[PDB]
Amino acid sequence: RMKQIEDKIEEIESKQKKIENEIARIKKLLQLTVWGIKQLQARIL
Amino acid sequence: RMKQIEDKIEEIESKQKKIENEIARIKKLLQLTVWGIKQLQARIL
Amino acid sequence: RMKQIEDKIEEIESKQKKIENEIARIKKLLQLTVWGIKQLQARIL
Amino acid sequence: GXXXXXXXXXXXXXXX
Amino acid sequence: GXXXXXXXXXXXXXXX
Amino acid sequence: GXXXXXXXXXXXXXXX
Ligand SMILES: [Cl-]
Repeated sequence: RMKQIEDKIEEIESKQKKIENEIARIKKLLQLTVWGIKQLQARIL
Repeated sequence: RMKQIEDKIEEIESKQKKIENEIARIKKLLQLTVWGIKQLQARIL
Repeated sequence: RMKQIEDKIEEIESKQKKIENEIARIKKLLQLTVWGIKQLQARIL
Repeated sequence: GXXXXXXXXXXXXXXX
Repeated sequence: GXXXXXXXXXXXXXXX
Repeated sequence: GXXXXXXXXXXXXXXX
């Protein structure tokens, strides 16, 4: 019964790693948008 | 004792699903901002 | 054996809290970029 | 984009 | 927005 | 930024 608990756990850990990788991708794209807004504002001013 | 382990687990899974749904919302908004910056840069150039 | 299960669980919960805090930071920055695009578009129009 | 061509000045950022 | 009306050219994006 | 100074009109947002 608990053996199943270990597998569901390896599963939760796997989904957690996928979430962390997705968050890392989001942060990189968000940083590009921050840079892009900075460039456009400098052009406008 | 382990029965509790199954409930805390259903709980972790529930929070994981909420995190995945929030990440999906963030990605959609981030895509709108990417599109918006693209439109403003095209206007400026 | 299951005692270990409780610790790995406290660990998963800890990583979940870190993920939720990171998501909160991302949402705040994403909101700033949305506001910034809004200001630049108003200037351009 | 921008809310399926909705226009509307951007539609408030595609409704946020 | 922009850091509670801080001005400052955008305040470096509300401090990032 | 913008893809290590790649230019290219923004490089499609640093390739998205
Ligand atoms: Cl998680």
